[PDB]
Amino acid sequence: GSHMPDPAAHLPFFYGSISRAEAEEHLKLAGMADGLFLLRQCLRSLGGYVLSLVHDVRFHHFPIERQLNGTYAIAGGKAHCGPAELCEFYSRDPDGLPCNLRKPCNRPSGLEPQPGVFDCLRDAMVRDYVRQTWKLEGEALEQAIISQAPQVEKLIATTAHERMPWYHSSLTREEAERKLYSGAQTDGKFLLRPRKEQGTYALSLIYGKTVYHYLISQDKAGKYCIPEGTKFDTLWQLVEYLKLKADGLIYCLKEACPN
Repeated sequence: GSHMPDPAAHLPFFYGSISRAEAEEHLKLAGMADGLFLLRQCLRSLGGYVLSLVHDVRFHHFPIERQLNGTYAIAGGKAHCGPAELCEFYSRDPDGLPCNLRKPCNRPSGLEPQPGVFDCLRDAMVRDYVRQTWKLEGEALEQAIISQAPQVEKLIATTAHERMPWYHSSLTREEAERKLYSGAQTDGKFLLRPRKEQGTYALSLIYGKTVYHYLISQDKAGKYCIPEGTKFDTLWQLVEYLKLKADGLIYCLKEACPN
């Protein structure tokens, strides 16, 4: 049962992983008066959101970044402990927005938030961790997922990568290649390693018995990413995501080449 529910589900005006378009429409079929607004999952930043509000009949979209310490914020805005709090705050204070929030655009009756890719990642990595940590399976597994998600999350989005099997504390491009070539040389075999530059690492995987290297950089915010641009709290999250989508890679990550 991949794909997990977002922490902002209970909110009536939360649409989940939709597009600006669908969101711009929902607001179009809701009046279009100053203040109307809704909340959706951010299509780029895992754990992120986007505040879509209308003012002067014009549409406004403010991305909400999920900071490493768990708070949420519009770029240059104040931090909040959650999206509800963020919406409650702006409802009573524009603090820079075109106007305060007045009247939400509750998702039409019968409709509910839709699962983006990030929702698959969360279930997938929580699912993997448990099944691999306690060998749970079947219904037993499905429960520990709901019960451990909160912990697994705190764990997977926090654990030092120095402890992950696929992380090799010290290896040069050449050192790396030799290790990947010396094995089952199967598509997807991969490992991670540090780069000279500060906050830069290198993903090295094999495909077609040939080795490829990808640069992973850490931005001011403290999140990692490869050229394609999807950003993450941790390498673990990033690795587990690259196992789902080749986002720029020649091939998706599969088996880890042992520490």
